[PDB]
Amino acid sequence: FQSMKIVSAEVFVTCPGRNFVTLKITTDSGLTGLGDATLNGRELPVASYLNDHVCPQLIGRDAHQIEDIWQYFYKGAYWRRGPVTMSAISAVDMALWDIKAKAANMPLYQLLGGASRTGVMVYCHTTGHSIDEVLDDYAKHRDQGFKAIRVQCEPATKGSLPEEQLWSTEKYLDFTPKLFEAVRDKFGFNEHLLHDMHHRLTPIEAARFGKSVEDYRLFWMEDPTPAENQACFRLIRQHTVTPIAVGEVFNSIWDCKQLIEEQLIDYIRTTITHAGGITGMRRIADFASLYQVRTGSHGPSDLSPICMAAALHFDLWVPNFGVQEYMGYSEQMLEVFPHSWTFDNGYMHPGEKPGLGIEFDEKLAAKYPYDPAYLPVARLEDGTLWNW
Amino acid sequence: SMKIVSAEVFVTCPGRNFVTLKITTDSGLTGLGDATLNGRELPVASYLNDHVCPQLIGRDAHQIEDIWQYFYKGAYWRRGPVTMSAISAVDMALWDIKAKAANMPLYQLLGGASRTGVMVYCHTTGHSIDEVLDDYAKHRDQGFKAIRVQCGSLPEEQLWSTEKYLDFTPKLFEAVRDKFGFNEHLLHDMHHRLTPIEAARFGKSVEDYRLFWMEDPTPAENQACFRLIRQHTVTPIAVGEVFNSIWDCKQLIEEQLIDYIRTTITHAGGITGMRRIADFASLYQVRTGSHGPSDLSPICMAAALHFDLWVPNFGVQEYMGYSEQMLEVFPHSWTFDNGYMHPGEKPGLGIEFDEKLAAKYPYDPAYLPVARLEDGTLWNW
Amino acid sequence: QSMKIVSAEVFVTCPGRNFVTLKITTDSGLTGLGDATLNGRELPVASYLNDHVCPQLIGRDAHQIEDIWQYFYKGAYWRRGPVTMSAISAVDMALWDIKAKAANMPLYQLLGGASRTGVMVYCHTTGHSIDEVLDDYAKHRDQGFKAIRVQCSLPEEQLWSTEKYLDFTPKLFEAVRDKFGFNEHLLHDMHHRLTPIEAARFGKSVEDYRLFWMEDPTPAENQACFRLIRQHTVTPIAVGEVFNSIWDCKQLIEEQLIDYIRTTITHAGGITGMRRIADFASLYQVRTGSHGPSDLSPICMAAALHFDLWVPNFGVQEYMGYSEQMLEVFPHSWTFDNGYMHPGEKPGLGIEFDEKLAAKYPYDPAYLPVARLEDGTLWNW
Amino acid sequence: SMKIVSAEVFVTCPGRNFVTLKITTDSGLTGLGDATLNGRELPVASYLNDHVCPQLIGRDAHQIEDIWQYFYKGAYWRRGPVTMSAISAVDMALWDIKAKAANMPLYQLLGGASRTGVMVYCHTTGHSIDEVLDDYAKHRDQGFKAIRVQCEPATKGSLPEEQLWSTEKYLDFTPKLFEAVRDKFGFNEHLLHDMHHRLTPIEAARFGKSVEDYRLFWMEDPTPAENQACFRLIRQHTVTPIAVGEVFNSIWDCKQLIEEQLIDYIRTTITHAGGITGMRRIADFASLYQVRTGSHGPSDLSPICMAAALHFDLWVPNFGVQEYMGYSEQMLEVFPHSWTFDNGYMHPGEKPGLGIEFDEKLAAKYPYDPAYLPVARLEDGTLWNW
Amino acid sequence: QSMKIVSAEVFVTCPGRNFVTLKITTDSGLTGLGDATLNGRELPVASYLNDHVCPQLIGRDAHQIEDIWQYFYKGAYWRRGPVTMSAISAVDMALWDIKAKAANMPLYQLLGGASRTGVMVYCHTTGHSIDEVLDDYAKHRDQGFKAIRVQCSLPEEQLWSTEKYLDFTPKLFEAVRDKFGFNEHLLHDMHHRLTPIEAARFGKSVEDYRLFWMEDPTPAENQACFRLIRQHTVTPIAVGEVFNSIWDCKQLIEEQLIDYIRTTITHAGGITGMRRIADFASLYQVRTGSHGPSDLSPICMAAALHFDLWVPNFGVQEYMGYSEQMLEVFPHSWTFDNGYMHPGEKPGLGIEFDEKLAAKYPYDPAYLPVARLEDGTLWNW
Ligand SMILES: [Cl-]
Ligand SMILES: [Cl-]
Ligand SMILES: [Cl-]
Ligand SMILES: [Mg+2]
Ligand SMILES: [Mg+2]
Ligand SMILES: [Mg+2]
Ligand SMILES: [Mg+2]
Ligand SMILES: [Mg+2]
Repeated sequence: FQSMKIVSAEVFVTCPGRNFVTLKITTDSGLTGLGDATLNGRELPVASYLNDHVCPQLIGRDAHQIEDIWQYFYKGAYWRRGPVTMSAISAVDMALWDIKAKAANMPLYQLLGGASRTGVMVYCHTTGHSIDEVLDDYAKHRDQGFKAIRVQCEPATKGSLPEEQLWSTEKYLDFTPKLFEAVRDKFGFNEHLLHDMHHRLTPIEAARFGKSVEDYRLFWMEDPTPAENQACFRLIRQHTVTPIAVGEVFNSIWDCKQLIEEQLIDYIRTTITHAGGITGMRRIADFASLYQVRTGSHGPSDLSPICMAAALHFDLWVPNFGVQEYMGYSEQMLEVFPHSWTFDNGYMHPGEKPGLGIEFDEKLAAKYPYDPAYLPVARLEDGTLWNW
Repeated sequence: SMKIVSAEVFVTCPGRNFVTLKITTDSGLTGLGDATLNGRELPVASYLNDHVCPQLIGRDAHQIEDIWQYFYKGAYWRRGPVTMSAISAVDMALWDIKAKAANMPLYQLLGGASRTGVMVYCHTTGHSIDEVLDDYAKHRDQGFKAIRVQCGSLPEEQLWSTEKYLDFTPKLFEAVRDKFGFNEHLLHDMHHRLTPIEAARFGKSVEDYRLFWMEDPTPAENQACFRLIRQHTVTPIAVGEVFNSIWDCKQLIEEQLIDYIRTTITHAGGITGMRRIADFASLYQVRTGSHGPSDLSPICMAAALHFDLWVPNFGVQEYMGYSEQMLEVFPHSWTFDNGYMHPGEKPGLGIEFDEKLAAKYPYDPAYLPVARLEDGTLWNW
Repeated sequence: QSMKIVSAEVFVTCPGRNFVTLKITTDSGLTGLGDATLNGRELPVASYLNDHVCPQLIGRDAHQIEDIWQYFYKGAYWRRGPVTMSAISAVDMALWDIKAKAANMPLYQLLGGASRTGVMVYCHTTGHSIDEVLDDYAKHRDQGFKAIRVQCSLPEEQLWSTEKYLDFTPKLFEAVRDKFGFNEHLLHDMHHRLTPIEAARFGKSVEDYRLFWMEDPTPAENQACFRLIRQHTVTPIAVGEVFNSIWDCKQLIEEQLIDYIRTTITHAGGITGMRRIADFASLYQVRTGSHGPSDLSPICMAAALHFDLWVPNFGVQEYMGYSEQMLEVFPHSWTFDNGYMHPGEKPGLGIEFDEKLAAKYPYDPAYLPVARLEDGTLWNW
Repeated sequence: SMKIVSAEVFVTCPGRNFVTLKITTDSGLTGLGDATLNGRELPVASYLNDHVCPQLIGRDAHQIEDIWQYFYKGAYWRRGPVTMSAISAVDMALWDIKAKAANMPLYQLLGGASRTGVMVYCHTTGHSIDEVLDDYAKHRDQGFKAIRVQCEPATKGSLPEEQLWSTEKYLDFTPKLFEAVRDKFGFNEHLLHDMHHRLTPIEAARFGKSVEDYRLFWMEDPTPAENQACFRLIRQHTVTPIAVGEVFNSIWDCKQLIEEQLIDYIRTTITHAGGITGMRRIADFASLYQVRTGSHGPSDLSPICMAAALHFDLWVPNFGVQEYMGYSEQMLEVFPHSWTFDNGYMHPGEKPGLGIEFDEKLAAKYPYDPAYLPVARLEDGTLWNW
Repeated sequence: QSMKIVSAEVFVTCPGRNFVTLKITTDSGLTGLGDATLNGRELPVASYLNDHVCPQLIGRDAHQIEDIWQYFYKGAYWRRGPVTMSAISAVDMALWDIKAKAANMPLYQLLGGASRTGVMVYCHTTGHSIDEVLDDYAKHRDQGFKAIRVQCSLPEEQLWSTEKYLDFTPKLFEAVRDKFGFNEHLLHDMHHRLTPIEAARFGKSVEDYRLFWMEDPTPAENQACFRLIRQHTVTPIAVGEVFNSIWDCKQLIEEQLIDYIRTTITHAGGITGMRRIADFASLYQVRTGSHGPSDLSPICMAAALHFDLWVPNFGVQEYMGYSEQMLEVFPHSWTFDNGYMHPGEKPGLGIEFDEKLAAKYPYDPAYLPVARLEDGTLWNW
């Protein structure tokens, strides 16, 4: 309210179905803020970054100074950005905005400039090992009122060893376009059809693929090629009108500045938890808007419901909103995070609970100890370690 | 939630012309915004009164973003000085309301303080070197850490000569540094008078005196015109007081042709727009240098100080200042001490408007001067 | 030899919709008219003229068109924008009216004389179904139109959906070309609704039907946004009704991203500004296709037809048409024969303004619609 | 095919914190790797201990490249300081092992010696011109051919020290310093200077112009480089050479700086920028543009990194210089070394592998002790770059 | 610890065609071989080694591979080129042979170890008609080949016609994909015959058949000549068999104009040079596809397979094959199983050179063909 100094900043590691890492900031006034810090397959280094280094440095600080605190840790780290660093910084930022919206006694989205929309369009996944199988999952999710659907013919598998998947580009190219003809043939052009390419193709391959699918008018093709070299998207963009989305693996505006300003992409999928929190995400979204690039935040189960809360708040205000991904959470996971958001015929809403409108049931959570789970790696026929 | 019950515009001339917007919610909350456009005040009065204000009535005062977008895109004819002065008034006033509603000084809503105080600069007047040196001492004595050094119904017409300016103006700075050393930041306004290669020369000619910035070197409708300056001098460059949009300066920033962006709350889209401008500028290590003359109302000054306190890439804040007469009309809460200002801690912007004191000053026309060269050529003032 | 301006007055009338007219009178009794209409923001321009520009016009030599344009363009300090430029254009238009009268010539003669024998215009087509559009198309063809554009209180809010537009609209053109063949020019307005890669797709999807142009594909404040469209389709692009300046379109043109520039006399700086725009466009083989809706007054249409008859790189002229009522307030002298118009041979613009009929209809507030997406996102209308 | 049986992480603080990785093959071959990330050590210990090390067990230690790729790409979340510090530890450790297997000092495996020694530079300091001049004198006497002039930064404690910064004062004073140094000692030694990320580009442009007469070997870290285009303004206004990259973890951090020829020295390191595998690719790329290596070498990189760097330095064609801030003897006891120093030049030695040891028993006498780099703030409290 | 070179000898033999081999021997008796073969210009390389490089190798520490490479690369003063680089590559190859032996490892181990389990190779197809090609294709498939390349005294002169090639060749691929489906990788060599817009057309004309690559579309001395191809087709491009340096392909790669770089150990600077080429290529997602004809000696193929097994960005390896006769002179240790090869686990390159069998076949002059167009214009073969 007046000057809320931080009395404690605590890290919680729990596995209610999968691993989540959580930060809790408490002020002297007793206000609490929650932040997700989950980094899938590499959760603990982030727990450490916070527990051992950042949290002790939060104590005594005026929680009102979100920006100074962000700068302090972003630059003060000396070694800048990266996934572990930014997961930490984001967790803090998220928690501080929670607190601030509470101090203000409003739902966060009000603080960002209010609602730009009445609801947040979300999209879901279809899983099947044949055309017929997918066609059904689609039918199913349609009926549940989803207006956007991701077609593909828990990723982080328990077991301290990453599972190794064989991959062939040639086959994927020849078949996948068939997958979409089918979905359009059967269901018409009524829902938004999304597709994730999982970083598997070289640029000229991703170019051919995009062309190969223009007839089916995808809402987007995602993560066409590894994007560490942002110029690699140029070849795709000059050869196809299939929209491009990328960015779930990005942790900073520096990862995507060139992709945006060269207009190489249509949707930016950076997330509150990995790309610098509310503070970072606002800057990314606003930058994107200059180039008519829209938001399409990554939303799998490996970002905690805390992140989902913050994302929905962000999504209701942000002018250049595109879509919000909504893989699900098991009931088991949701129980650990009492929420207050709503889902209604394809659209979500963060609700009107002050702050993020989210909770963390520590006692429940403290009953699921951390349990090692890792994302798969991909190799080619010949063993070449590839992009998963 | 709060519906807008009334949106009223006030024109007053407490020593100079000011146009003010007052928004009132069904809950009692009021928000103030500046709409002052020097020399073209009344077209903004009309833009609000006759057009925007009526369409504000009944709306949720919480939907700042939707409202900005509604009037920015909804106008169909986009941006411009009159349009953006109107949109910014509204925006400034809704953030006053939002932060009152949240019971916080605005800067708290922007992300909190990044600094303890806001460095400001003032103007030193003179008709000779010795006069300027005097006003300079006078201002350093008042605690200023930054000092800017310069030697009716019808606009005054002023005669301009570039060649004389080029030949003389550098001796002025030499004088100032000779007497006062290099302790204060030395700023200078070029008032759009030079072509790019002239500005290049000027910049080079003042490199020894390490200026904080040279401002408004050449008109910037063609943003590429700053390329020649930038490739020839390491004298820092500031620009933007006349801009009303990110679109006015995106190329200047992204090509790194400027060091300070001088856009303001009242003319460049309010808190909402200025945030986006400043954040974009930061990617390129461009800092804020907001324009702050007497022809932007204390209401703008209130918001600017709130903004300046949070904004990470803050550079400096201009403070021309106000007469006591002007201020009386705008009861204010900001503080000043030893060359630094602070917005204060009052909820909202921390500013008020004396509607009946204002009522005593009807609008009195005044116009910026135009410049002409020797041969009469209409030039840049 | 010297035509001092004795008066410059602003009239606002609503003979079926709103119009703002400027009247300049010299000491010799010569009068010139200028349109100042800005749809849905009419009164701020009224003010810009009435309160600020007009009194500064008094005493001036109406012969100095260029000096006046520059005086108000730069003298304003806050440069360009829709309200500013509507005012400056009103003046410029009326000053050329006066100059052509003083020369005892129709204005096109002052511009360099006729480059064509008549000005090809185009019209719109009403229809809520492929079937109803095909009817209006047939009708307009019978009226001799050689070029046809196909489309299927408080601001009305309209629900927009890009995906539907993408899927349906190509069928409308297949229809029209199936029934009517490739005899007329098929124009189409996209109304700023698509993102750039969306517009790229659209343009590609309509290549078979060989459109005269697709217009306003995407908001163009970021002029580079047109690059993605232009590299993906050979469907010609037209833009610019919402522009007030060469600065709004210089990149679009110099990067050869557009085929037609649609800026108008009333909004883009008058005859003086339009000339510079057209000439610049021509270097890059961009042709004119000026915006001509009902919300630009018959004074503009007269100004436009003179401009159109002369300008070498002429492409086409829009003609939404006027109601018998509106036309009344503006006695006119142009002609229309078999798809082609002509300004006539009367001195000046060849246009009148019936002030007493005008004073019969008072200003009546009317505002353009806004667009929203399904989720309520404020969009481009 | 010598499989990995253990991959152990140690955290010791013999004067300051180090993190060390030890890999052991089934044949008993061991490899050491540095993983120290100053002020953020423990997330790297965890990245290894908790995630990477268990996934190394049973793999063939010969497959340096598959392993590099496996963790680089396999992480899904690519690069960054913690990630690359972990990956680098394992890489230089695998190269240690490979050179041992080859029964050769590592430089031989990289392509052999390109020079007879490795020119290093030391730090000079003082709070007055006169004092710096003194320290300079000393270092020339010790035989340093290159000297860094300015006028243990990570301070033990809970909270980062906060330092007041003024750019204006720095611009006006600092050239006088170099003048004095040149006036007194002539132009016989290479004169270096670190700018510590403090300046904006146009400011750095001016500074660089302002010191041209003193012909600096380089001016380092002029302005934050997250936006690499920020170096264009500097490079077009001054002929003072530019070094940067101690804070980089990847080729992606510097590829634009190098290919637009905005820098003369790349300062990436074995521990932070991807190990031997990563640094080779970085050095080779830079050579195309006539950019040379200027490896960062403070005390906060372990003597294991120094051993690897000297091996790398002896081979790499485009070698520029090697920083050698130095190690207290307490530090060195824990890492029994075999490199040599002789008149401003160093040499990795001829011991197989890296030629470096880690005395686990001694390391165990010194437990992790929190210490953090300072932050900078301006007069008004603005959080700046330190 | 120190391996002085005691001897470095050059052998020229024609066991079915010409080969030039270099043998380096150390004071410890370790020997390393290197290929120096340059097809049709074999003897100038023999000389470069024999007369100039080899005596300068004597007395030197064979451990200093990098210093030696640099000494001859820059020391030559006249830098790179086919003859120069064949010589430098011969040396480099043989020096790494020696180093891996001294390390008692197969060389791939020195490079960073295996990145794959085997090296995918591809083969050619003989046929004077669509029908005969389809047969050889079937054959090679049965041999387990996973990737197949389809083609239909004094230098022999060959008549070339681009227009015919353009019209026919797409049918060859339709055939192959009609009969055999999309199971194998279809490669194709264009042999430098087309201009860039011709190659653009060709690539487009074959998109349906999804080639693994089209190779050598146009002479590439002007690397920008590849831009027109790359903007017009998504058919992957391979190039580089004729390159001797990174300088020959740096632009092709950095502008992302190619998908495979085909430089070889023997011609492009040895292991040392190829490593730098591959690593550079990888930044841009360019993969290796090294040229492997009979005119590169089994020493090269052994060098290549080691390189291929390690290099992360491996794409494919050509294997024209060797005659039982040639293979004789070069006892080898690599394997080939089911479309994939492997260098083996022998220390060094794993290759021998039967000197006494070699001295049985003397040099026999053989020269590549030249191409001429109809009118006799000397063209690219
Ligand atoms: Cl990281
Ligand atoms: Cl305006
Ligand atoms: Cl040669
Ligand atoms: Mg994905
Ligand atoms: Mg100024
Ligand atoms: Mg239109
Ligand atoms: Mg440094
Ligand atoms: Mg070939």
